[PDB]
Amino acid sequence: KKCTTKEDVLEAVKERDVKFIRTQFTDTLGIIKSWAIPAEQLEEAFENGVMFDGSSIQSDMKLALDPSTFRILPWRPATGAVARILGDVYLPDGNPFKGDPRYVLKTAIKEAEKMGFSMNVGPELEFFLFKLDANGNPTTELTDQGGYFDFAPLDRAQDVRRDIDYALEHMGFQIEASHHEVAPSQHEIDFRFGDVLCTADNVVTFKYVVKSIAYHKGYYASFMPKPLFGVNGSGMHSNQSLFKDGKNVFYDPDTPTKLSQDAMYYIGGLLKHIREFTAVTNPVVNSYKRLVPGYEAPVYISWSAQNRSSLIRIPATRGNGTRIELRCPDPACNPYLAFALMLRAGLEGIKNKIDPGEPTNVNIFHLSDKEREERGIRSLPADLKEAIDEMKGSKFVKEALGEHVFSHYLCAKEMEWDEYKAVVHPWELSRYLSML
Amino acid sequence: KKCTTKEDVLEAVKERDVKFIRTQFTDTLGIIKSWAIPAEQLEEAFENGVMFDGSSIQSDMKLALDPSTFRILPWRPATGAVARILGDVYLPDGNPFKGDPRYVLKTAIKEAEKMGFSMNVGPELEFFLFKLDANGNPTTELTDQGGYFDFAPLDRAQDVRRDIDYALEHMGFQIEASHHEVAPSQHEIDFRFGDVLCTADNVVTFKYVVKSIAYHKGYYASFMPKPLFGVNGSGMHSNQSLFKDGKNVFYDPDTPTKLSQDAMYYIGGLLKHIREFTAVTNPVVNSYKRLVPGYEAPVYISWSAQNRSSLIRIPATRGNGTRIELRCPDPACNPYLAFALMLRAGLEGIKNKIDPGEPTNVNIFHLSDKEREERGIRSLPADLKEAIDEMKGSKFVKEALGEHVFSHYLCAKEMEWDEYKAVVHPWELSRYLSML
Amino acid sequence: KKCTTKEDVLEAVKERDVKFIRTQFTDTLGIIKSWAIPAEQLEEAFENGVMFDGSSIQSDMKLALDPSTFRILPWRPATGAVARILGDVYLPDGNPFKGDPRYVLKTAIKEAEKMGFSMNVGPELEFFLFKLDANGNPTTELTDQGGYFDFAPLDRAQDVRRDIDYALEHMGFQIEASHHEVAPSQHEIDFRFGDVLCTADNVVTFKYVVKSIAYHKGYYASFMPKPLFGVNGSGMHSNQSLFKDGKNVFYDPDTPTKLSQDAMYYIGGLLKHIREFTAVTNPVVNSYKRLVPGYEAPVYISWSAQNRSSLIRIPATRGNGTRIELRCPDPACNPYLAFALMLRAGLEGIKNKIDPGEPTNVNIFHLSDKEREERGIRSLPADLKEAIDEMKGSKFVKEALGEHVFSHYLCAKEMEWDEYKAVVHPWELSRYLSML
Repeated sequence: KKCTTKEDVLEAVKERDVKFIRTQFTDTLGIIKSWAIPAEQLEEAFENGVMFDGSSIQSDMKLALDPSTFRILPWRPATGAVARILGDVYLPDGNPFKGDPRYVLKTAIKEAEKMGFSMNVGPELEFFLFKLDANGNPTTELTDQGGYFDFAPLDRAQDVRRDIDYALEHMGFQIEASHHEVAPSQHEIDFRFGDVLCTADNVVTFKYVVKSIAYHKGYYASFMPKPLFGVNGSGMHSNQSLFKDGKNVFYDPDTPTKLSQDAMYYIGGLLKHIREFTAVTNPVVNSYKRLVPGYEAPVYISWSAQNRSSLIRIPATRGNGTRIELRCPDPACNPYLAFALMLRAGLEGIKNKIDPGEPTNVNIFHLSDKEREERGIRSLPADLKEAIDEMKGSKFVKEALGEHVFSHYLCAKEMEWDEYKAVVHPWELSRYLSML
Repeated sequence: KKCTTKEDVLEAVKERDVKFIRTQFTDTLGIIKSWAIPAEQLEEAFENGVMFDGSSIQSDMKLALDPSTFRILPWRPATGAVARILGDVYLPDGNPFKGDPRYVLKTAIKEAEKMGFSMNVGPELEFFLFKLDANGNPTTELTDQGGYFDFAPLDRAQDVRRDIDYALEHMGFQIEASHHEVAPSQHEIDFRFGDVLCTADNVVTFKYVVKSIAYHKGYYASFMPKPLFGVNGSGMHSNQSLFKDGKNVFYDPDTPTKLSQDAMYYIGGLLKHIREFTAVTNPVVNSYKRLVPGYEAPVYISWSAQNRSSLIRIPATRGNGTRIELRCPDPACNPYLAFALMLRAGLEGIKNKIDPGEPTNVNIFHLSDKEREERGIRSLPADLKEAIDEMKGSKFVKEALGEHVFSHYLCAKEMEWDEYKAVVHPWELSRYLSML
Repeated sequence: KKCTTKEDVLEAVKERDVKFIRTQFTDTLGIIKSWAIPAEQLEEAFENGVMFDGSSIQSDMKLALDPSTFRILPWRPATGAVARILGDVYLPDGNPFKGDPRYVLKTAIKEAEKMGFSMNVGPELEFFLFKLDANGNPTTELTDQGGYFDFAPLDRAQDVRRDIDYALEHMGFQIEASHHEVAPSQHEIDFRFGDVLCTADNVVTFKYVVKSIAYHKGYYASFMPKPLFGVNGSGMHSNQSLFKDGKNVFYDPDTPTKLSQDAMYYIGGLLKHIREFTAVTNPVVNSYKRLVPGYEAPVYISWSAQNRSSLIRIPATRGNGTRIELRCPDPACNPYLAFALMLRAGLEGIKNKIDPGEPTNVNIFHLSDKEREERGIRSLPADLKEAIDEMKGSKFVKEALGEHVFSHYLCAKEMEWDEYKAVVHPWELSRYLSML
């Protein structure tokens, strides 16, 4: 069932014999942070909250648990049941901490509600399933050579996949559909189209649930945006819709395309502002190894209805199911920041009535540079450094994320890029050692 | 029992505790495609259908499930039962998608009904049973050195074979007979007569059921037309019969051969048109390593009653069991397209009163080229490129398969052949490195 | 249940079928010492005590068991339950032995009680979790690459950590929180406040309980202050508070910082005297490998409220939760001696009204040597030899610990340092063999 009050949580813990409670939160960079609490401490934690270190996020912070987020993890140790819970971070003086990505998403939700809109997001997460070495360390050994939508694997990896699906279903995730992806040993899982906050929490839970199941079954699940060269990467498309007064606002039966003017303004705002938070949507270096021409990943800023290579795709579904799909993000991104920025950009586009321009129904990759210049088609940042440079001068991103998160994210990404740029890769040795 | 209405399917799911439903369909090239659906979503899927990407077949189409095709897979995971289901593909505007091979077969059946006939097909499927390496990858290691109809194997591979047979029987396949084949580790399974659509669906299910059982028992089942050199290949003979008014059309007690004129016209049409869709019946490059003189595989276009090596053979059975066996296809072919083209060619031959000519009762291989030229005995295409060239100019094949499937199949096969033709094989190194 | 009298202990042993009783005590250097006693001998031991060798501590002594310290160890051998017990050491003439660290702590507690104060300590213990080799010997291979507060590990090491936590809760430790630490494979566990004697006994039990669990699950738990170079070390921070008449002495609502003058004098005394027993707080050579600039370990004598890099930190909590945290000690230290010296230093500071000086709210590591000289920021011993030299001339430490313990500890540490200083390390060979 659904737990609402802390009394319900206590009753569930006593009834099902939950021995340990794990908090759950994410830092600025998207890493999942957690710590364990004994079951007896739960009542005191509900009464007064738990003190902890804010340096894990960014220095003493108080966490106030949220009973509505209580859920039981889908494994049963012989000791007892295990459950997780979320909450809000407060400063010692009582003010909420503005460095929490969840707080950023909540502020974005409040800004949206100020105009009466609410967002529902259904993401599509893709991941790989590799083998483990003799020492249990992760590797890149493939498990099958299947293709798109193939009925594979059929060995024990099939049992592992079925176990993952059943574990996800056991928590009430309400999975839409799961299938093989284009690359070998690549799988995709579609989430139910639902509220944005619950969706972000479900994604965060999903990542480590899948990783733990993969370990316990003897395999490895990876979320790298591009773990292998020559095959498709892993992306996280974000279907979204806005609802006012319980009705979808993107649907307009009186228009030839069955789309309202608000949807046009939303698309225009997203197209205008996507360059600035491309760094947020693609937070690691590998993400830009994924974003290269010649695959399903989009590298040009355009929107279309029938075309699939466009950055923003509008599915043929209409009515209450009308949605807009953004194909840039990858699973390595922080869901809270990405969703908050996407919502804020869409709202700014709607408010300012930004025209999205004509759609691109042709294959952009087949066009020439002169054609792209004539049509005025821009491209996403080529590497992480360019994305950081674009983000630095963006006042909109700074306003949306706040000073603290903006500065910390920029510093961390800058240090990571500086560390990366000075390495000598074996490819350079292979190409240059004998030639020079 | 047999499920006919969605209420029966729901009742069976609730009764036997089925947790996952897997759709089933095949692309143009014959690869089996599928995706999973949670049991709770089944009612909504029945009510409205499921959206999915049509790029797997050939871009968004809706699948409408068919309750009559519901069946439970013959393995019991500890989590719960697993079942599969089939359906029809519809475009968003509501029109059926013409690129589905199942739709092609349905159109062929509709044409046969227009002329008042129905076809029953019982195929003979042959496959190999190899060993897996230490890493679980497929190999070509033999399991026994038995011969034709031998009582082999007798080790644990015998238990694996018996398990395969029992699993097939548990699904209601109603197998006729199963025996060892001529080549070592080669086995054959025969099907009963039934409706052609049901037979194609059964074959499609058969392939992955056998492969899954082979993995789970530690072996590998291969359907390559010719996996080893110097031994017989694997073929899929197709016994067929036309039924009108509940009685066999082919049987005619008044003729000396006990065959009706309609059977003669059917054979004539098949002989006339087989060369054009030989590419469809033999889709991969390896299929033509099997169509070489010196084995049971036929390479000359002829029909006979007593000769066992002819392309078209008439078994001595008469009455309702009267049938025509075509010995060209191999298990790698797409059953839907092959059966549709075969039925259409036979129907055209019946319509046009095509005379099949005199049967060949001698050994064609033992004859000379001058004798074959004198008798006008044509031969099947020697390589995939020749088959593609023959198929490209065939108006009848394009008319039967439709423009979309025709073009996509030709493009895929052309790309595959172009990739293959530029490879340097180790045989060339072994033969020419020292000599030149 | 809380056991008070020996009759309760005997009844519990009979009821729960405890077959073996293990004594528990520590030597001067902090090693845990124990020996086994059959269950039938327990009544005679309670009546008359147990004779044993005092050379293990420092030669015939008598141990008088304390029934209030009876606990049952958290594992269940098939033979029967196992329990541990503590007691006081007496000379044959009946006088208590002054060489027992527990007696030193008891004398410190009595000295505090002379002024009506009582102390509560909650320590934060950090440890590593390595893999065992093929022969079951401790090694230093990491189990995960997690970071601060990361939700790691997710393989069987997760089960090992959960088992450790469950055993600790089962014994009645009342753990506050347990989480991953900054360094890979490093974990931290926090205790609740309690009387200092019980806390020290709990820590001593905790060490070997965790080690035994780690062995029995196939891993190794290490308490080395710095097992790896380039990563954070393991420390044991000590949160302490003084209570008078059931109220917290430190908390003063009237002062702007909400700290009483007594707390200021306590901090002043600690800052004055920390240099002289730094050797006791850091007993081994490796501890001074941990104490290097550039990590969380403090190397300068200072106190701060907001800066968290100081030697003494004041958490933002107030009221009865007011506490003072000292960050120099490491898990290798002897808890009894460390706590006794902390209490003695604090009480001496309170008696003499020592002013703690102005707090340091800036980053000390970023200042220059001239700056720190102007500020008068003194430093901790760089190596064990310097710490021994400082401790030798300390009258306060000698009078606090007694002549016997002082002399024995100095001799042991001097011998260890003399043995260490004459070794030739492989780093010297790597740097100097080729160069010279």
